[PDB]
Amino acid sequence: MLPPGKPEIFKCRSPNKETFTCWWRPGTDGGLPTNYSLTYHREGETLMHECPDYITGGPNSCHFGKQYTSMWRTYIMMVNATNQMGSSFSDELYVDVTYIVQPDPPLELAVEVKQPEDRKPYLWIKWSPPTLIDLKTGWFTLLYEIRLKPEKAAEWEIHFAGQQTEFKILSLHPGQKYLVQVRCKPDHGYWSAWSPATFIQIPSDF
Amino acid sequence: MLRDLFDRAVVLSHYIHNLSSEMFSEFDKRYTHGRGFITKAINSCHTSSLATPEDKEQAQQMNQKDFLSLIVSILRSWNEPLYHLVTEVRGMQEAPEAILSKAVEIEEQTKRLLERMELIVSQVHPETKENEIYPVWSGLPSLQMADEESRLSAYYNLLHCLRRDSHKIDNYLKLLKCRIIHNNNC
Ligand SMILES: [Cl-]
Ligand code: NA
Ligand code: NA
Ligand code: NA
Repeated sequence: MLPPGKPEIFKCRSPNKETFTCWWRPGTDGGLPTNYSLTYHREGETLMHECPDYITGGPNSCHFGKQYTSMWRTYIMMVNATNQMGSSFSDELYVDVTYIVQPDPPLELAVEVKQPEDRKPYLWIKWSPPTLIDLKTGWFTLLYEIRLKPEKAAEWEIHFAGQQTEFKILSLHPGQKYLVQVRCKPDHGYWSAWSPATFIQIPSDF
Repeated sequence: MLRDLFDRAVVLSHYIHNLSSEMFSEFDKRYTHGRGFITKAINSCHTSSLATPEDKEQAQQMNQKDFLSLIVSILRSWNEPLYHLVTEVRGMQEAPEAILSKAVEIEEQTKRLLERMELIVSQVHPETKENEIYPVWSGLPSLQMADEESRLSAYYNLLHCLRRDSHKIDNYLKLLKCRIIHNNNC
């Protein structure tokens, strides 16, 4: 017997400035929705559009593929929740892809001990960028950070790696085991999640 | 020495966008956090009428000489509003100090960036048209309004627009550096 409560578009993110996805949550204290319709328009146009892809971002999401996504242009969007008894519209959300960039974590983190001659030995860390990020044209710029800690230490040590995909760490405690992670952010935007940990035993001979 | 110029150009542009981004945040937190200023910011930028690439494909379709000339037009067009933003804010009795600071630095750095860009164009396209056509900003009376809601809105729009165009310029300079120096193998 109740129409839906007021839905809310609570997050949008772009992993690579080429596509983005937005997510909404149903309102509580209304009836159950049997449909949602997300519509929007863009700054400097009057045309109204509907969400082009309700499937790819999973539940309660709108995914905007490349032909629907551009930078430096505000999207003004709204989701309506409907059932047999009526309907409810979210507040309008003003979103610009330029400011919601958050990459996926880096890939293939690998770590190695290296012991050369008459030169300090080091821990050698390597990784790869997330896939589908266009770095080689300069469309996208990625920065990285590593953290590492042995078990039970109260603090992480953090090392800024700038744009490199490899890094050398010198001052490790001989015989200690380290958890190592890497994350990345655009030049302008949010940090990714930390990648899964890789583990490395630093040898006694150090 | 293209490689040094490009590197310095990109340092300046990335820095200018960071400052513009922080300026706009403080301005917004401080003066307009609670109202529909965002809704009034729609379609208000003086560089809007320029034909600018809006995604990577459009960027790739634009050839380098037009692309460089585009960056220069955008930057040249911001010299007037940055000059007036600094003049207006500085002449207030109770000017927000973190905000004024950033505006002064963006004003001076924008001149430096435009100097590097002129050197880059001279080095890479020595016999270009010496053509200046850029979009005119003419929003000074709005910044000067006595009506405070109208005034804060005109400022909001100016800082929103600066935050956008600085980001765009920084991103286009990064693309061109990769294109021109590294043949798109950055
Ligand atoms: Cl972040
Ligand atoms: Na996406
Ligand atoms: Na959906
Ligand atoms: Na696109």
